[PDB]
Amino acid sequence: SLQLWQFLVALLDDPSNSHFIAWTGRGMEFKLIEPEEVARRWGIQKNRPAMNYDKLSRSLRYYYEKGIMQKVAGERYVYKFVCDPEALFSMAFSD
DNA sequence: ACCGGAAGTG
DNA sequence: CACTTCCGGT
Repeated sequence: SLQLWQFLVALLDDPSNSHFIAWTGRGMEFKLIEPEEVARRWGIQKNRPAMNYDKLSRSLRYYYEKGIMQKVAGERYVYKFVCDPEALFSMAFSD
C-alpha cells in the first residue's frame, strides 16, 4: 500500500541503488540514472508487470498538479521535490 | 525526452 | 483519490 513518491524516497535513501536512482545533491533534486529499472521495480511493487518509464513519468507528472514535485528542466531524468507548506501537508495525509 | 487529456481501475 | 493506460502532440 505505497505511494510512488514514498517508493522513490525509500529507493533514493540507501546508496545500494546508486546505479539506477540517486539524489543530485542540488537540494531535493534526484535523477533516475536507469529509468526502466526504477519502472521495473515500481511494477513488481504494485504487481503491474506492464510498467515502463512512460507510465511511471505520467504519475510523476500528476505530482506537478499536487504540488509534491516538479521537473528539473534541462537535465534528463532529473526531478525535484517541492519544499513548501502546501507539499508538506500533501505528503502528511492520504484518502 | 517530455507534456497533458481523457477514460478506466483498485 | 492515486495512479495506469494509452494515446496524440511538440
